[PDB]
Amino acid sequence: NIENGVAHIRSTFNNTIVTITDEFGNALSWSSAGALGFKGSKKSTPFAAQMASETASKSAMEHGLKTVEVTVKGPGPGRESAIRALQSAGLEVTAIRDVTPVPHNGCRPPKRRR
Amino acid sequence: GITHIDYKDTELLKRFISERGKILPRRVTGTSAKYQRMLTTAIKRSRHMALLPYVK
Amino acid sequence: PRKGSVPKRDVLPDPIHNSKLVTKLINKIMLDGKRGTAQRILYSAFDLVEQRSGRDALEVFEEAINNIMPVLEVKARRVGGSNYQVPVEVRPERRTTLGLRWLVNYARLRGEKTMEDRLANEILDAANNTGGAVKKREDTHKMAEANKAFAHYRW
RNA sequence: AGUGCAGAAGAGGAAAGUGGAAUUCCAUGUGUAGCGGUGAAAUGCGCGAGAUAUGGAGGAACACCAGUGGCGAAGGCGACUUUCUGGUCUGUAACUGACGCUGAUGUGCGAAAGCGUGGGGAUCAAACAGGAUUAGAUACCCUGGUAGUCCACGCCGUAAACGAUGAGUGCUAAGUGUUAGGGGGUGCCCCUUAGUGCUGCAGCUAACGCAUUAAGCACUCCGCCUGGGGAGUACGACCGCAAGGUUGAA
Repeated sequence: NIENGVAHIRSTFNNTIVTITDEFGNALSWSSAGALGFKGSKKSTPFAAQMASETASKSAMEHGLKTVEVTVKGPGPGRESAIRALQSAGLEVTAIRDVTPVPHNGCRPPKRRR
Repeated sequence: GITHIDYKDTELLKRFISERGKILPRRVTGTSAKYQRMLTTAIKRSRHMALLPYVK
Repeated sequence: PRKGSVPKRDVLPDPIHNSKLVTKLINKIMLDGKRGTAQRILYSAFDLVEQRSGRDALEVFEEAINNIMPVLEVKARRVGGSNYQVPVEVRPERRTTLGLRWLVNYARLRGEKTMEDRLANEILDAANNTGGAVKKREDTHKMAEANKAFAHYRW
């Protein structure tokens, strides 16, 4: 809300955490799939995330963010609806880093539904 | 083809190098298996010092 | 029906009303196949509507179709892996041919004793909105005007 | 033939962890409505966990040279600053002038777990706390949860040691993929003194497969097998920290 924003957005297959912030962690605004009513396999879907960033940009009303230099981390399909629709005031998705969750096979994995 | 390259060098290993700080597969390259093995080895004697990143 | 692509298969002709929509609804309201009976109901019962209801059903026939016909439909169409319905584009043979039966299922609704006058009372409080004929159109059309779904489907 | 051997390979093996996936912990540079959860949700961290990382050393693995490559008899197997280590032998063989083959004496030793130090949590996984189910769930599903998950010392052995291939003598087309390393050599043509995996001539076995690099044909030992169960149940003899073995008429 300082006259600019920086998008530390996230989307685990559930709880697509759309989060346009500032450079430090000074808590600009956040979003969700759990912010606009969708649960039934419309959570991370392109036809259910049409207006997923305006629970952020016009619940700002004083900033209207202007760039990203984004770090699109925590990737999913909700990523795209959380970037292209991050241009509804001039929020100007500008740069990327190609750094998503890429751990190095040191972790231990949770389980597999057949 | 080339002569030796060792842990004196860390960017003469940039010919066959990625953008994250690693090297491309030998199958996609395809040169002197012996010479390319030691040449690439020295860059891993350099991932010791890690002059080339892992991720940014 | 291995193939399809079937049309209306009819050259809608009218008597002395000069219209192409006053002859495709004369068979829909045609109670138990009554040509002349419905012909007399479309020239004496549909002409005296103004005297009873208020306005005539001559050039106001477009307001009894365009101001009631819905767009979004409700047909099951599996896509992706879930189970959500998809609306079909309102085409001329899938919006004006099916959206013109607002006088046969609504003829037995108006509780004004005289059924003949009740059939001519379907033009009143139904030509605009919030009526007894568009009450079932607001519970269908208004159900996917904001909630978008699949756009790269087949229907 | 074995030691001489250039030595030379490949994850043959012993190399602390300087640095890094540094982890669910949290005042935190930063803050609160989410790290996160799903056939079906509660599970589940918020009456001041959060999002990723500013100190972020650490419990630890080389994560990237990593290939089916190849040391070695099968179980295997990954930077090294490298602490060490043999043979293997690829070329002919210097020495000696048979320099002997399967190998029940012995010894034996060989997968996570089962096993030995206390470390024992990075905390996941057993139990499952728990939701939920079409007519039908303590459940493969689900956050979290006490052996174990982080091991330098006693000895082992059941597994599809599914390798279900036991090892001396050559072999009737050789090419072929080629292996560090090479007989003639000099990003140019290669042959086994060689090695592997083979499409597969040729000929056998039994319907099948092997094949110049052979279950086929010829000299081999510990041997088993010689229609099925039941049968390893009376009972049993000897090893033995332990799973236990390892025996044995009906």
